[PDB]
Amino acid sequence: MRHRKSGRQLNRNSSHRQAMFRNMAGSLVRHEIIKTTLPKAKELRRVVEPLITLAKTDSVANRRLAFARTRDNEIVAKLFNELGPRFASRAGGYTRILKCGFRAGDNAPMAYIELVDRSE
Amino acid sequence: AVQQNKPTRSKRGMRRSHDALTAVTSLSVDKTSGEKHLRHHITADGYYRGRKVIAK
Amino acid sequence: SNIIKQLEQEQMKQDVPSFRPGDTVEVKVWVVEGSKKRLQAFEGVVIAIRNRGLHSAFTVRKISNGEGVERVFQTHSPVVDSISVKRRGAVRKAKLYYLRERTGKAARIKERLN
Amino acid sequence: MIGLVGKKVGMTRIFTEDGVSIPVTVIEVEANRVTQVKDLANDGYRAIQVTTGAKKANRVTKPEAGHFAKAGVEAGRGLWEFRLAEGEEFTVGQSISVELFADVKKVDVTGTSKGKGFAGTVKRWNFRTQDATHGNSLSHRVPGSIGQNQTPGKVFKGKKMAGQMGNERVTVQSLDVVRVDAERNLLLVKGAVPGATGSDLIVKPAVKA
Amino acid sequence: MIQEQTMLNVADNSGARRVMCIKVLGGSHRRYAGVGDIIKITIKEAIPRGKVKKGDVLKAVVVRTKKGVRRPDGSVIRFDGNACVLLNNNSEQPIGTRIFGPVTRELRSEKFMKIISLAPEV
RNA sequence: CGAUGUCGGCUCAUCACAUCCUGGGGCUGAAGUAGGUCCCAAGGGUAUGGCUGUUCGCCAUUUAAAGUGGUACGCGAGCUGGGUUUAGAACGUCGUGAGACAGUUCGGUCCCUAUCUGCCGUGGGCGCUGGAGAACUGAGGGGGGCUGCUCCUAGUACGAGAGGACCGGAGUGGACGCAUCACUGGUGUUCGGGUUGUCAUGCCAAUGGCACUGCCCGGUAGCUAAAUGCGGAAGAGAUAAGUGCUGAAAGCAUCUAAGCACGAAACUUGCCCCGAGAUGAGUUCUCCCUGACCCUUUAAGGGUCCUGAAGGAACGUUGAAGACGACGACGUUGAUAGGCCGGGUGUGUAAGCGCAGCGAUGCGUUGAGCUAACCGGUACUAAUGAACCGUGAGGCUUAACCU
RNA sequence: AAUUCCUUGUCGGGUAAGUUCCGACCUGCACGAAUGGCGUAAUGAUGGCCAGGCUGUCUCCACCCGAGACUCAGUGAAAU
RNA sequence: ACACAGGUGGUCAGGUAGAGAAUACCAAGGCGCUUGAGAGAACUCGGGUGAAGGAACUAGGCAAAAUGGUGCCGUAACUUC
RNA sequence: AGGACCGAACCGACUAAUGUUGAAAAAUUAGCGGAUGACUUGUGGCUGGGGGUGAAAGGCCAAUCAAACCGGGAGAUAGCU
Ligand SMILES: [Mg+2]
Ligand SMILES: [Mg+2]
Ligand SMILES: [Mg+2]
Ligand SMILES: [Mg+2]
Ligand SMILES: [Mg+2]
Ligand SMILES: [Mg+2]
Ligand SMILES: [Mg+2]
Ligand SMILES: [Mg+2]
Ligand SMILES: [Mg+2]
Ligand SMILES: [Mg+2]
Ligand SMILES: [Mg+2]
Ligand SMILES: [Mg+2]
Ligand SMILES: [Mg+2]
Ligand SMILES: [Mg+2]
Ligand SMILES: [Mg+2]
Ligand SMILES: [Mg+2]
Ligand SMILES: [Mg+2]
Ligand SMILES: [Mg+2]
Ligand SMILES: [Mg+2]
Ligand SMILES: [Mg+2]
Ligand SMILES: [Mg+2]
Ligand SMILES: [Mg+2]
Ligand SMILES: [Mg+2]
Ligand SMILES: [Mg+2]
Ligand SMILES: [Mg+2]
Ligand SMILES: [Mg+2]
Ligand SMILES: [Mg+2]
Ligand SMILES: [Mg+2]
Ligand SMILES: [Mg+2]
Ligand SMILES: [Mg+2]
Ligand SMILES: [Mg+2]
Ligand SMILES: [Mg+2]
Ligand SMILES: [Mg+2]
Ligand SMILES: [Mg+2]
Ligand SMILES: [Mg+2]
Ligand SMILES: [Mg+2]
Ligand SMILES: [Mg+2]
Ligand SMILES: [Mg+2]
Ligand SMILES: [Mg+2]
Ligand SMILES: [Mg+2]
Ligand SMILES: [Mg+2]
Ligand SMILES: [Mg+2]
Ligand SMILES: [Mg+2]
Ligand SMILES: [Mg+2]
Ligand SMILES: [Mg+2]
Ligand SMILES: [Mg+2]
Ligand SMILES: [Mg+2]
Repeated sequence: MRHRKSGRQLNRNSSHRQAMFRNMAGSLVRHEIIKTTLPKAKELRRVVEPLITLAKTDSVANRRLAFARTRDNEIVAKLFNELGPRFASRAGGYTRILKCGFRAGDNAPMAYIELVDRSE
Repeated sequence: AVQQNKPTRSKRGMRRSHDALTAVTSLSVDKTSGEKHLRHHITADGYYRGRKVIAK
Repeated sequence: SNIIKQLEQEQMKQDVPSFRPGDTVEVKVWVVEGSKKRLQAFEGVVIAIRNRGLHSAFTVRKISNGEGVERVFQTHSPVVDSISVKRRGAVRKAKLYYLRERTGKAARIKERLN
Repeated sequence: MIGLVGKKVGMTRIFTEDGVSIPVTVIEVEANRVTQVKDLANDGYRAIQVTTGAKKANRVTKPEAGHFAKAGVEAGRGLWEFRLAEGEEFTVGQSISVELFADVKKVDVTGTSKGKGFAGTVKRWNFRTQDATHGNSLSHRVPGSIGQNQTPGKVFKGKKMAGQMGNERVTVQSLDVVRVDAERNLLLVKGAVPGATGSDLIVKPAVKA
Repeated sequence: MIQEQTMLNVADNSGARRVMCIKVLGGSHRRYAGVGDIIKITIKEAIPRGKVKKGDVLKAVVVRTKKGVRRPDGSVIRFDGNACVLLNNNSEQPIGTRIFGPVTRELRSEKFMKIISLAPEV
């Protein structure tokens, strides 16, 4: 069934998905572009964009809610100072999914998820 | 649940009728380098839609 | 959902007294006795409020002569008339289902007044 | 009379002054524009071929684009066909709107059901399950036996087994129409119609009511 | 949903405390009982000198269900506690005189006219 | 006997008619209601429990009725193992004894991923004669087919009373099936909140992890039922048992021999679904292609260059579609999905700070903060322009109209 | 009756209904006194039965979370 | 028989809560188990929750569900006391 | 004090499910009994095939027991296949 049940299970625990998408969102912000499969890319897109949505307004309250998620100040410091200002006027897609190829090991369709505006 | 009589080569081939592989055969040349690749996939060095998207 | 919400508006009545759940409501419903529209009364503590626009409903628990009666009320219906509030209460939960087991002097609430 | 194609857009309630909550279903019906008038003297039967809805210029294909331009109409999202029941002449390009339903009081809907997947025998055919305990191993929701023994030797054709439930054409009959909207182009039928929100409905007057 | 083996309370002045529905009268394979359906019960507990006694089998009518009864507006009169009223086995004629525990308007159907008339509320 | 596994129960059934109920009739020791009996009829329906391992049976309470059988007394490559025929033990009896018992009792391993046939669903190839895109007719087939009670007719007919209809027509239920979340509820480990233990975030504060989601209380969408709608039919044709008309053979009589008329839930339709692989491969509408040279045992032949159309497929973003294929929508000439914004719903008065208080904590800011797939908008991100397949007016014989 | 074939004996109690269960009568097919007879507090992963509680065992399942199943890449069996 | 969810004697054995070497969360130290990636059907297995009823299930309350600690009050028949 | 009580280690193995071409030629998960003794366990010995040992099942004696395994008599014999 799963009629209108937008969320992807990823063959894992729910306690694993909260920590996989926490550490993978963390390495996307520390770096600027990472490499993973599409089904993780289409889903990381659902977690990292609500952070760039969040850090457009700095406050003590917004730092906490951005610290419950991602659980590390370095990502919180990378947010609110870099990304918030760097994606200010744009209202929408703060990241880009880009298909590349496959892995030698398990043949998984991969993609380079990237934050937009990286022509520095 | 085992089997009763041995199947033939005929039955072994008719079953592998639909196991036959299929190629892509219709690639796209990029606007910049023209290196052939898959539709909606980056090149070997980082070109995509006539643009170095790997930025490296 | 535009054509439904615009159709949802035509049935809904524009005077419904809003309230927080936990208030001691006094509601009046039209009960028809043969051919006489008698105008009943019903008191009790509001248990839950299900806000869905026209499909709204709220549950009222009345300790009657018997064990205890709970009635729900389709808010925007031509049966319900009064949504008069008697005692504004102060509860933390949004829906008070634990009042189906607390009884008497244990099932009493606190007036809000703030 | 004939019938009409409409879009199922949700369902709600319309209260009576007696407080009787009437569960209605809203059927968006713009206008069935008639493309072809099929004839007994041409084909072998009388019927009209209607369409409704909106298309895209890059999406309407060449074969049908002429078929719409033969009579001359804005292209709709596919065609349908209603058989005439008596001598009921029309013209091509005629627009049959909802006002035909201002008279009939028992209607009939017909639409693709809500697809329910590969449904097992318990869901599909209402087979009583076996015991969850008391020894039962690996047969908790199994259909059990599927035939007699050597005398048939086979399974009869038409056995209730596990397969495709839903995503199939269903006709729910004799719904009572409630209100027939002219301006808003609606149709309120009492109850529920097949298929999810937005799925098409072939609405016709009740034929055996 | 009052069905077989359901332990109802008693809501009249006859004597019993706990009854148990042993058959839902009305039809073949009939699953449960509802608003004002006639059922066959047995008495599991009584008051000492009362009219009925333990181990007797007579009819009853449900009055207050824990699942509650739906009114035609989509409202429910969900009570809290299953209860019934004992009847004569051979006629309508309720054996009680003091029907306690407020009943529903959905019983007003001329064969239970005595029930609503003796009832306290609703 | 180089294996055919066994009673009962669960599950799933299916056919037969010597029919339990409903339907249509004859006869009656048939007044009426209710029955007895026989004939036609298999469309559908055809108990829940206490006791026994039991089928059966007895009993209690119903129901319109709780039919009789075939089907390895259907069903263990579907389940259970209670009973019974492995190994232990005891009692009664039999025997000197080992042991034995159509006597009994307590306990005691139920194996297998389906090649084929069959059946339930779903696709690929090719064919259908130029190809492609849509809409239907329709042979064949399947599903569905149950019924009570109350009321009106009328408390009339009938009956000394007691009692109490046929037929016809409304309303309200049970069982079963289809469909759907607007209502009432269920779940809702992607949402909010409370709290215990402990570790960590440098520490207070504030959070996160783990302990079945730690335990809980609620709850959006979706799914679904106990929830909410709907369904059986009416009518028609031809008939069964049966009832009559006219009417001879046989001056009469007589339903039958010629001819004619009524007559069942059965048969064929009417209702709904599948459906042109119905190779007897149908029909209608529309769209697209009307380029040049050689060889040849010169034939519906083969080859080359020039164009490769409609359309399809592939790929991509995905769907209330879905196991995989497939099917539907969309592909910037853009609303398909993600994001964002407004709204709604849910949870409930966040964080920080101020004040009161020794403190836990409360009040104020504030029905705020946070808000999952929900509703309506918006191209910010991704659906890149091409390429691949498919062609170039469509054979033979004959007839009928144009010329 | 771990014993009674007849037999579900008969009567009583428990239940709406009790081939089992408890008490009793005695026609003990075929109990019986150290192959011990009759009781017996406690004990028991013991046999039978009843009641309270409690719940998806059941009426009748519904949904959800994970591991296989299903698809793709690599390796690649078996009874027969 | 294998790089096999098995078997194998003795010793040391911290912090917080706790009666405890139970058990939970951590320290030091050592590991993520030598196939993975998607999809999110029936069905199977390990589990969660549940309207009304509550054994109606069944050979049988099998399995689940429930009870569950400390302090105190109170505690029957029978008995070898 | 106790062949005392609840309950880990340790020992044992009653119920259910899974597994039964299994992870395993008897185990795993959730429960369960004993748990200061007629206890359990390490190391080293002793008792042997018509014999050993046995809180006694005709159980155990190297995955084998109403008479172990290996070699020889032996190509036993077979009115049977
Ligand atoms: Mg996997
Ligand atoms: Mg967890
Ligand atoms: Mg294959
Ligand atoms: Mg097994
Ligand atoms: Mg008669
Ligand atoms: Mg039974
Ligand atoms: Mg029976
Ligand atoms: Mg069997
Ligand atoms: Mg077993
Ligand atoms: Mg046909
Ligand atoms: Mg038919
Ligand atoms: Mg008279
Ligand atoms: Mg009458
Ligand atoms: Mg709810
Ligand atoms: Mg919950
Ligand atoms: Mg939470
Ligand atoms: Mg702290
Ligand atoms: Mg940790
Ligand atoms: Mg717990
Ligand atoms: Mg809930
Ligand atoms: Mg042909
Ligand atoms: Mg296309
Ligand atoms: Mg636009
Ligand atoms: Mg979107
Ligand atoms: Mg506050
Ligand atoms: Mg918080
Ligand atoms: Mg929001
Ligand atoms: Mg007796
Ligand atoms: Mg004697
Ligand atoms: Mg003796
Ligand atoms: Mg002697
Ligand atoms: Mg003795
Ligand atoms: Mg004793
Ligand atoms: Mg013992
Ligand atoms: Mg019992
Ligand atoms: Mg593979
Ligand atoms: Mg290993
Ligand atoms: Mg090992
Ligand atoms: Mg410790
Ligand atoms: Mg460490
Ligand atoms: Mg699953
Ligand atoms: Mg549970
Ligand atoms: Mg147990
Ligand atoms: Mg438990
Ligand atoms: Mg232990
Ligand atoms: Mg020897
Ligand atoms: Mg010799």
